[PDB]
Amino acid sequence: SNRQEKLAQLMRQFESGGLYLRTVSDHRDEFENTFMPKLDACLGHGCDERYWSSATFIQQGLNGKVHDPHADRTGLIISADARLGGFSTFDYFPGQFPKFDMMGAYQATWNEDIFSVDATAVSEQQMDELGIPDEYRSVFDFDRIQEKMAQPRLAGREVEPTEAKICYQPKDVLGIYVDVDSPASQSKARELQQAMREQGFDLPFIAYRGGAAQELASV
Amino acid sequence: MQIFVKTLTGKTITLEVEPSDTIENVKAKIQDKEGIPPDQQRLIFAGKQLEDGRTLSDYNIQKESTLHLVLRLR
Repeated sequence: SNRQEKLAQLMRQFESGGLYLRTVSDHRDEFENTFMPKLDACLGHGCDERYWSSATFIQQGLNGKVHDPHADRTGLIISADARLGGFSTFDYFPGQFPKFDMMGAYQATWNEDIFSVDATAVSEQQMDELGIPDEYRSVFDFDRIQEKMAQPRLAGREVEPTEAKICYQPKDVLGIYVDVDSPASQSKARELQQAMREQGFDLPFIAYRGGAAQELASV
Repeated sequence: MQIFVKTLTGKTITLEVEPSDTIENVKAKIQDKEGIPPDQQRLIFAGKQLEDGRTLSDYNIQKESTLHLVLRLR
């Protein structure tokens, strides 16, 4: 798809069921050591699920923050069709994702039996007998992400960065994240967008903030 | 190597340790800084409670990992 087609697909997903936003500390590391190996596989014997990455769920009307401690990252806007490994509101091989937040759950219930189980390998039955509240559980499909985030979205309440483990493929990359308050973010995004276009993936710049997304000309 | 320990009041403790250290030795080291006997300690990592008798390597606990200290009775 061309740039306009990606932009349209991005906004369509953002305005309906949402999608993912992955900030990156090192755009060259992400391009050279994650995107390019994914692409080589896709154009070779086929795409594979070698590389898993952290990203935040974004969606129109959901005032969600992204992970950027120094307000200086660029990043990738990634399709909701990316393969999902696990999602939580609190914050790699599939199977490593915790079913629930042990320390969070303990500080909610003060049920010391929480410490008798392994939170990466506990049955939904066990978790019910333990009394683990739903806000401390992870979810593992996209519809459950939407449901988990529906109450803050409809409330218009600000929330912290959420974490999905995803495995994106090159076709899933729909946009380049730009922090409009950061010179560094815009400098890095510029370079990253140029490198991806040169590979055949021409992406729009996207200002995301506070449940709203906007296309940018150049940064 | 250096690992960290967080309390349920938010305190961060630092610990010099080696991967062959048993969980017993890690707790002895917390005892020296916090005065908590090891039998009153739970150490949590990656959603699991660590077992005395096993080591840091048995849990693949690597440098700069953060543990979570919870007090218990015995």
